[PDB]
Amino acid sequence: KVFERCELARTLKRLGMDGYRGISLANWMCLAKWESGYNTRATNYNAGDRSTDYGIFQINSRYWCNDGKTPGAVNACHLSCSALLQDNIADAVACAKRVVRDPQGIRAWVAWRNECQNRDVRQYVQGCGV
Repeated sequence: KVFERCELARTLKRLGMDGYRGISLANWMCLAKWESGYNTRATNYNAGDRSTDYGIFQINSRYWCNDGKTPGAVNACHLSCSALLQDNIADAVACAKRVVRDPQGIRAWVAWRNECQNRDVRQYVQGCGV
């Protein structure tokens, strides 16, 4: 499913993302916008290391979820990658929280660094009443 913008902002707030380890909800919204356009079924394959990015935050198959076909798969979220392609995003949020408990924090996503870092992310939550 493709979430509406305020619909996703409220769901991420309900699920405890706002201010998780100091990361505001607007940053999480900018990350999902540039990673998937708020789409839970987005999947991007990466020819180099033969890993795939899954779901609304585009979480990678080498380090975080297991799809069974990626070399060097670490599966730090202890999640099948299929769980990141569901319309319910509770498992995608738990895994995104595990990613930012490692030292890099949200800098783990290159799209955050190249597109959200030093951009005004308040635009992403305006009018959602969150």
